[PDB]
Amino acid sequence: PHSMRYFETAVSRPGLEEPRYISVGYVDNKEFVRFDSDAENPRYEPRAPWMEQEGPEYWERETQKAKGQEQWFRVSLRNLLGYYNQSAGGSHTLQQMSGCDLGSDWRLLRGYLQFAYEGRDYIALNEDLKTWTAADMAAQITRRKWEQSGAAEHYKAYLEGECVEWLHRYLKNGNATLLRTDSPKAHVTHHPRSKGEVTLRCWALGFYPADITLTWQLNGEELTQDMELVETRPAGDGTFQKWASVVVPLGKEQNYTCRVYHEGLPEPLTLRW
Amino acid sequence: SSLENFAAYV
Amino acid sequence: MIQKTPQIQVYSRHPPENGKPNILNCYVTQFHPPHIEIQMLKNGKKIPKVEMSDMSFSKDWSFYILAHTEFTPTETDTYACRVKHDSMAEPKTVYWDRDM
Repeated sequence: PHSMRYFETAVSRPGLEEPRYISVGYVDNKEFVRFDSDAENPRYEPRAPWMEQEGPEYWERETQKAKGQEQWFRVSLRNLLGYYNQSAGGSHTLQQMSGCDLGSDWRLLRGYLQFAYEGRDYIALNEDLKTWTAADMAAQITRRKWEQSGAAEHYKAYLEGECVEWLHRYLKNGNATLLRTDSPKAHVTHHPRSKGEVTLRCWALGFYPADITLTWQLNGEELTQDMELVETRPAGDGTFQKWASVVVPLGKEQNYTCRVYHEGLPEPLTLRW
Repeated sequence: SSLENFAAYV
Repeated sequence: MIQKTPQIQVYSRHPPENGKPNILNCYVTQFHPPHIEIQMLKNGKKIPKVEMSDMSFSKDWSFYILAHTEFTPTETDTYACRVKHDSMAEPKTVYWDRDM
């Protein structure tokens, strides 16, 4: 289930020729490189330890590509302005996600390529890496334009070739970092809520990777729809946090139990107030 | 290694 | 036109212990356009040297960013995160709740 992805964002700056461009690469959801046109010296840069391995020629080459990408997004942004009959006195956004996924058998599982305009799906490359799926009318224009130009072949080649090549490389160099886990440190807290009712909150802290599952149980049944689950958040040190709580009758807290499932936990935890 | 888009723009 | 209101979470990196140094986080997610202004406050006063991560966006295209600063929780001091985004008529201020 390993993967690599590049999330690119181009934001038009009204009146100015050049849009701001930011590119972020990820391996197994971990940011490993980043390029930002706003820097004093635009350049792709390491965002993870094991990328120190690469020599200068690597960063130079990636940086060159970024410059190419900037031009592409600039022209695309302009074209989109016309498709939607929008004024250029305002800012606009064009985003792209591309990359590859490795299945269980380390083979290529799927290639990805999708664009969004103003934060909404615009056009995407189908899993066949041959056909395009357009989200609206404007996108259809792009779609018909790319089928005639054979753009897909270009993307398919990167997705099944260079994409797989480097993902394997990065997985090999950052193996000791990417394949690690930090199982969660959990506990249950008790809080006032309302008359005759209290809140029990189950916390999971300092865990990695982010994937996790917390559940509450009453009489052997999980409280599927009577539980508040916050969205997973960054601790800021590379690990994540999360919690799930339930409002229970005062004097019956004991009847409830929390379970924490994480790939760092061979056996799921079972906590209570 | 990042991808370089095809010559054809949107 | 196309706009999405940011979700905001304010929390400490480590469990809060009054009197013990820690780090306060203001995680802002699910917003668009990307342009956004974030401030962290202690008793309604901007906290200096607040650090901002670089911006990114999720699988659903919405952007997110993490603001954080050093702080020491106490019994009486309040901490908040105020966010100014074009999706809201006025800045939204969220207070830190140690039980959240």
